[PDB]
Amino acid sequence: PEIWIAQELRRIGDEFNAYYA
Amino acid sequence: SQSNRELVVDFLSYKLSQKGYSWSQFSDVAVKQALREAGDEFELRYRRAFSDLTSQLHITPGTAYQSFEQVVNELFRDGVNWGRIVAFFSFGGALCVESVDKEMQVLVSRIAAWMATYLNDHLEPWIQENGGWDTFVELYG
Repeated sequence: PEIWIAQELRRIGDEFNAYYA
Repeated sequence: SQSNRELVVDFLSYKLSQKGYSWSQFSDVAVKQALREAGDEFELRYRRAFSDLTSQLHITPGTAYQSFEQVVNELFRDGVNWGRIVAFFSFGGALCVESVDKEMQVLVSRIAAWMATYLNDHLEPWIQENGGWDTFVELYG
């Protein structure tokens, strides 16, 4: 599930980033 | 400026305490606050969408390192940004607390070192190019 986990982390990470950009 | 080792220990110590654990049990080892708060917010956003990280992971002592590196490599495959660095800390935190839950406490100090080294070798150049951790503090507040 490593790739699945990383993809979810990345999606929320980018969401987080866009909010505080 | 900021010791990445120090940051990792601070973050992991916090996330372990949220699960009732003391860092000292497993290890003899403004930026910190921003990262702690950002970690909490990240994890709130994550569980609004997906399952808690601690529920998603499949850890064994023999595969923990390989698991850690595969996740982190995919997280940063097509670039770095502050949100992804926060994700990185949150993932390490989840991996530590799950390690303890699953009676593999030996991994806590190892994960902290894997994190520190990945920061120092693979994220630090980007952090420097983006103004350092002070930039993160100013962006997050």
